[PDB]
Amino acid sequence: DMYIERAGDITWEKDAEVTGNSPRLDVALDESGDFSLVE
Amino acid sequence: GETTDGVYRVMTRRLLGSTQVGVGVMQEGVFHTMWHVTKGAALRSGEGRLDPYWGDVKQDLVSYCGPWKLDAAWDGLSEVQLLAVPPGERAKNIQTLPGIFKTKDGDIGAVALDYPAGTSGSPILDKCGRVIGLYGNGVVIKNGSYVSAITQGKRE
Ligand SMILES: NCc1cc(Cl)cc(C(=O)Nc2cccc(-c3nn[nH]n3)c2)c1
Repeated sequence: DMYIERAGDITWEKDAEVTGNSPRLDVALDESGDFSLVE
Repeated sequence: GETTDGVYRVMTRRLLGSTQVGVGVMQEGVFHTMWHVTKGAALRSGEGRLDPYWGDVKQDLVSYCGPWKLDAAWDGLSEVQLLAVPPGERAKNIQTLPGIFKTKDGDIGAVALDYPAGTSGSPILDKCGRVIGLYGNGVVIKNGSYVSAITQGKRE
């Protein structure tokens, strides 16, 4: 039995930690909602 | 139940202790999460019940109490923020420039940030604070790292 609990407001934080790259990937999406890489 | 707008953890007591299986967004009286988090099951909010209203396995999305309300889209140029809500940890904003998923049916924004599976459903926001999609359905690339699509529904 699943339940929900509030965790916060949805707001943009000024000067938040900035990280992660921006990869451009060729992908396929199947009928089960799973993404896979196309090579 | 609590119906105030915001980000919420999705928990279960079926396993050992209380386990966080995902996250979602309450907006305009509707709870939004990824299908793989709930598998379309009903949810509890205090003494109240939330019943599924719309869902689709291929999009990996589900809404409760009403139709999908989130319609903001990534502009294709700007940095965004993942409001990550990791299991047992405080909500935290992470800024990033999305990459792209190129598909036969069009391009989708993607965020190359790696969090535990129980973070699925955390919202990705634009600079106006609008939810442009949910984090948690993606791929594992040739370095073991994780890249999630920016998954957004359609507002009828
Ligand atoms: N640590 C990387 C990571 C982060 C996040 Cl936020 C999510 C995942 C992940 O596994 N997502 C996913 C997608 C689609 C189906 C399922 C699933 N199906 N059934 N039970 N889970 C699970 C992985």
